[PDB]
Amino acid sequence: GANVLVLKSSINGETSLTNQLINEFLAARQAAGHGDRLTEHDLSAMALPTLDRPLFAALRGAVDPQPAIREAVALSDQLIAELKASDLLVIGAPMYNLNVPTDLKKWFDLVARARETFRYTESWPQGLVEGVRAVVVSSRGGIHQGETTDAVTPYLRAVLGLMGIQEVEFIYAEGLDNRPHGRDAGIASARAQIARLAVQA
Amino acid sequence: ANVLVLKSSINGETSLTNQLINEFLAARQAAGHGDRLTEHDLSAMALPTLDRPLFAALRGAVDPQPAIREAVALSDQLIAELKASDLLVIGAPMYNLNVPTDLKKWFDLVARARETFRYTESWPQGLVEGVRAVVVSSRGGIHQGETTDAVTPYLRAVLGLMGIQEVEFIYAEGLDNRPHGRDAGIASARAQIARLAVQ
Ligand SMILES: Cc1cc2nc3c(=O)[nH]c(=O)nc-3n(C[C@H](O)[C@H](O)[C@H](O)COP(=O)(O)O)c2cc1C
Ligand SMILES: Cc1cc2nc3c(=O)[nH]c(=O)nc-3n(C[C@H](O)[C@H](O)[C@H](O)COP(=O)(O)O)c2cc1C
Ligand SMILES: CSc1cccc(Nc2c3cccc-3[nH]c3ccccc23)c1
Ligand SMILES: CSc1cccc(Nc2c3cccc-3[nH]c3ccccc23)c1
Repeated sequence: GANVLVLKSSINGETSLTNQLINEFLAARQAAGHGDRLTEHDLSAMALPTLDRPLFAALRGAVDPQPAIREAVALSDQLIAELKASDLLVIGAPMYNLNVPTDLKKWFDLVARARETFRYTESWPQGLVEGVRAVVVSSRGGIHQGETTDAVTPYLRAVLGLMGIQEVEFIYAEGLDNRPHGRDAGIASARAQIARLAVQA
Repeated sequence: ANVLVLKSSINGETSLTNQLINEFLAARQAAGHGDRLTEHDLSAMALPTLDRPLFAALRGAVDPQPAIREAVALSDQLIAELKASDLLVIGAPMYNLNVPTDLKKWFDLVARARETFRYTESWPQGLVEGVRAVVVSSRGGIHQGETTDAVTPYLRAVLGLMGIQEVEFIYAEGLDNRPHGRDAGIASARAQIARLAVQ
């Protein structure tokens, strides 16, 4: 089977379209014969710490006695270990205010750590996450795919690429603010992309 | 001018974007602009993360319940400050190919339907007028004009949403290449600051 790490960042809980389409993508993989081993985080419910001065110092190797900082460092180590153990990373990244949801960005700020998931100080750029590919589910109220207003796509390609995750496929559901038919059209397009992506290992 | 200054670095007194912001504002005073400053260190303000109950209150779908009232009043305050300004100066160093979390948390409190933008039948319409922006963005690597710069299009798009179409950037890049890269990027930013402050 595959070790699949699933990140849900929507604030709309069990009514989330990105969480629905993630669940459909995982069901489609099961139907295509992948017996996945899921590690799932609802980042919206996890109250991840924000990166601040003391946490940044501690993640780079400073010894910080402070107990909140010691367990934010342990949380960073756990999240990085899950990432490196996975074969497939599935990310819910609906567009909120031209960016990803804050809880997804807080996950990246805990896993994107020099000497843990990348190196920036060597003669050439080096990712340290190997054998991991990503599928991003990104719904939007408006239409943005291939437009200058889509910073989400290049942001996720660049931060995943920093860590060595070069293979990133997107499931887009756009124009969802045009209800009901724009939303139906966008979900139909997403479901056709799910069908095409579900067979690959 | 009424200048709204947002600092988002986590590097405290060693922050390069906070230093370059201070140098930009001082260059304006040297050029004879008598600016009135409103300054927020967003890293010290513990802004709330946008979650379902806050979003419901900010969109006006529900009255704010007691524990959220403060966050709604903060949103209204930050938006009033923005609409009262002529010039918005933003510290946005690149952290993990994005802006710092505290800057994003500011945008999630001010980018608000019926307050800074309005739904139309096609594209959303900005409600903030008379505001131009200057963004100070330092980077360890070199990203300007490259597909790895998502910070620049993100900021142009969320500022553009609210009606802020005039956005100038001050870049200090290649700072992880020391000693020459850091000195070279800061000298480039200072030359950009001097060109901008005289306007
Ligand atoms: C806080 C917030 C901000 C949003 N900002 C944008 C935006 O900048 N552009 C856009 O096209 N849609 C925007 N939308 C619409 C969402 O992208 C769209 O509804 C999406 O399908 C929501 O996904 P979810 O149900 O998984 O949360 C926003 C929605 C929310 C809740
Ligand atoms: C948490 C963190 C993450 C960073 N990520 C990046 C990165 O993605 N790309 C880059 O070129 N530099 C990166 N850097 C380097 C900063 O962009 C650079 O040091 C900048 O000048 C810091 O600005 P400041 O001192 O105002 O906080 C990062 C630095 C920090 C502290
Ligand atoms: C989230 S903890 C952490 C620990 C160590 C490093 C980083 N990020 C950095 C970069 C990522 C791309 C280029 C970078 N250049 C840097 C220069 C100075 C300080 C940090 C970084 C983050
Ligand atoms: C941070 S409070 C807030 C209140 C109201 C609206 C928003 N943002 C939205 C957009 C901004 C660009 C296009 C958008 N489409 C949306 C569709 C549904 C719900 C919200 C939005 C945010």
